[PDB]
Amino acid sequence: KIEEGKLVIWINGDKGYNGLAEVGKKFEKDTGIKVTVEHPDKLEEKFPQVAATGDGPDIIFWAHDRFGGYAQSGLLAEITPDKAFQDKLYPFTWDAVRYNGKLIAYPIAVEALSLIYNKDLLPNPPKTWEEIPALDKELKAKGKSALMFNLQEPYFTWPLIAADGGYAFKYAAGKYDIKDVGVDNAGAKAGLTFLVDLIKNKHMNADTDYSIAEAAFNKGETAMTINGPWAWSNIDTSKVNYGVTVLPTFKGQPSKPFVGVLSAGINAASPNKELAKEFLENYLLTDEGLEAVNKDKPLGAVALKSYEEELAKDPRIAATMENAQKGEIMPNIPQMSAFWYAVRTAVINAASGRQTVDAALAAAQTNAAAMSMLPSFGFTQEQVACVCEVLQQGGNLERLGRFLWSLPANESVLKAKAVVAFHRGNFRELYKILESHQFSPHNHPKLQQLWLKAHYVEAEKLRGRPLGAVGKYRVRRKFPLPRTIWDKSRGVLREWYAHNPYPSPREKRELAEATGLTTTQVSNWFKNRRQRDRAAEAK
Amino acid sequence: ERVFVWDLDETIIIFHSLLTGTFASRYGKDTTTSVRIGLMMEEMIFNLADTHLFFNDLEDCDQIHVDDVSSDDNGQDLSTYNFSADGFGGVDWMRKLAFRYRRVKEMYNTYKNNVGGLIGTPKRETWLQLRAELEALTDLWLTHSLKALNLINSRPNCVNVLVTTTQLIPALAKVLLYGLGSVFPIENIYSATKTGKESCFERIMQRFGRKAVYVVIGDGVEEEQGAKKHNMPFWRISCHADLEALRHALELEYL
Ligand SMILES: OC[C@H]1O[C@H](O[C@H]2[C@H](O)[C@@H](O)[C@@H](O)O[C@@H]2CO)[C@H](O)[C@@H](O)[C@@H]1O
Ligand SMILES: [Mg+2]
Repeated sequence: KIEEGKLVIWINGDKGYNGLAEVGKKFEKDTGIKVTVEHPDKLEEKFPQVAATGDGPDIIFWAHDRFGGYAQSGLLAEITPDKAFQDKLYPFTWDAVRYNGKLIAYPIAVEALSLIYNKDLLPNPPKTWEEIPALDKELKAKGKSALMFNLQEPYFTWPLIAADGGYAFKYAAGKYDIKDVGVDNAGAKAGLTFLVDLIKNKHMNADTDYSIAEAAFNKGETAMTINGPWAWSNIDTSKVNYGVTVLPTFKGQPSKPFVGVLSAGINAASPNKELAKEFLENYLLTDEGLEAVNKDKPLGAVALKSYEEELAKDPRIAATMENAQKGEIMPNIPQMSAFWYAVRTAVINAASGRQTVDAALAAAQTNAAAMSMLPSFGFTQEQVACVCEVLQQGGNLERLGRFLWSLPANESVLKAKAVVAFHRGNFRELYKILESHQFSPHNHPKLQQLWLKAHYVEAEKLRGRPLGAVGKYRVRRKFPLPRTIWDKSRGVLREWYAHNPYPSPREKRELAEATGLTTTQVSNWFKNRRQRDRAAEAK
Repeated sequence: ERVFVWDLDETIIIFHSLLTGTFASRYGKDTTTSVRIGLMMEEMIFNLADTHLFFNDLEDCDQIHVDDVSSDDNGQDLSTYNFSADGFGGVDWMRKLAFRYRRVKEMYNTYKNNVGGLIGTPKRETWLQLRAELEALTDLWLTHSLKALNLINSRPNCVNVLVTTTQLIPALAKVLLYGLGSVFPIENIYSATKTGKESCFERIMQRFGRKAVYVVIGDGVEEEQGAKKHNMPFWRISCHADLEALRHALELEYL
């Protein structure tokens, strides 16, 4: 349960959580209410999982697009700002957090991706995507590359996919039509094809993620990157002579980033709803509150009019709003989760060469539409377990992933999540799953293989060359099977141990006789077996 | 690829629980109406079995599966064979046993979609009326199980098999009278009466191979233990709601 008389706040790890904790300290001094800020992984998915049980943070921060889903799940308290307070934030930011006429969160700041460029390498940045292959050639001559940006999160690739006509859900008659998905049209294909060709023609690598892109730009290895305002303070530290500017056009049309409004919701299960309101309205959403967070990691174009008047003078903020204006404010509807799931899969598959652009996007269209239309019918745990086992045995791992996604608010599920994580190459999440729960002996062999295969994949990539027998031997030694998935004479011993885990000296002699072992061996086996059973209880 | 291993009574059909009173109590229905429907269906089952499926002959020598009888059966046409006059473990005896099961197979195939034709008028009319009262009493149980079976039937790499504790011959009569003849080929029906379900599950796995996925569906502990033993996923039908949930999973292709 959430502790009454305290505030727990969750915000993403790329945001200014240290600055937010500073606002918390001032709040605590005034009120006696300690504030704790956390930035857990996969926050957007963890919140509904833990808030559901009445647990989790008092206050949740994410872009507004996740919030309709949260509200529909009954996870959010309605927020009650008065006219005076509402007047202090821009109307379009309130719009982003309005859901069926109700305000379901406080808007904090407008986030839009921009082109970030090295002015030393590139005083005149490219106006078009089309001119980027040629520019990369020119820079490769000098030991540099033209562009690196996160290719793992579809947030970063969507501006290009949307440029020539891709869209999530069609807006018509005052609402988003969840039956009209636009991920499969000519425009979307053209955009993703251009991206994939960049990769085919060696201008980008399909494995580039956030960290790799950030490191390269901040070290002056690449002339350009694509990122949001939160990224700017690390670039400041790097002393790179950077500019922030309009995204390149594609086929003569602007890149269209999906624009986020960082928002703060109150957990409906929180016993501290009035303290949360006081924190958000009277400490955070003030010139001094936002400045403290902004100084840590820039927020973007803040919702608070008084402070935005000052930030808007910054060319980096000017460029942010220009990109935002050419892009589109994300919908906040519950179906946005299905959209992002489907598109994430497609970009990864197309970029890696696993599927053609056409096939990847065709499947994304079908999946997004189908997932957005799923009935709310709930299955029992036993039924969920049965489905999980059937889909695994059938090798239907894509279906299994979508089924797991559908689960609302057991061992079979955890095993399924591990298999899917492995399937996706999410090895960190896989290891977390394998290590965090005790599994049944009959599930050990399969789970052991996942642990081993993943570690081999990771090792072989670090090696740049095929892992041979000795290499695999070394990996095994360096990363032993965790005890969560790893332990004829044994037969006699196990049956006996179930009756009595503490044999007497005479009973040990009888057992040594029956198993062909020595009493010393019998003793050791029993001690070990008791230690292991104990380790397994602790889980 | 996907083999669905069904139980019959209180899974696909409501029958035995009409006779015992447990359906009426568990579903809040009139006990009198319930037992009357059950008794009438029981009579139709035995009547069909005796009149058309040689049940008087076969009662104490029934089989696990229609193709089980080893004999010198030459495949001769039996359309003019006089079963009443043939004097039915020797060679002759086994051949006459085999003849009956081959004939039972022919009848099943001929009448699976024409049960009304098999039993004739006026039994047909009584049967249809009884089937309508059954649906009303059971809130469309059979209607729902048929939907699940037909959904599975319509899918490329899926198969329905039936494992029942009812003896083969009366099980065939039940299957016919409950409209299940077109969903289940007679070769997909196994009677566990003498042998237990475990043994039947093993025949099924031997038949469809070690690559198939076997999904076991039933209300009973026997099929559940059989499933566990062979690592076959199990979907319990403990009540009507579990059947509706099964239908939802099938529709979404979770199964
Ligand atoms: O990649 C899909 C992802 O995009 C957005 O997430 C952004 C987030 O809004 C930004 O604040 C920043 O932290 O980067 C994230 C991408 O890594 C959507 O908000 C999110 O729901 C969606 O899954
Ligand atoms: Mg049963």
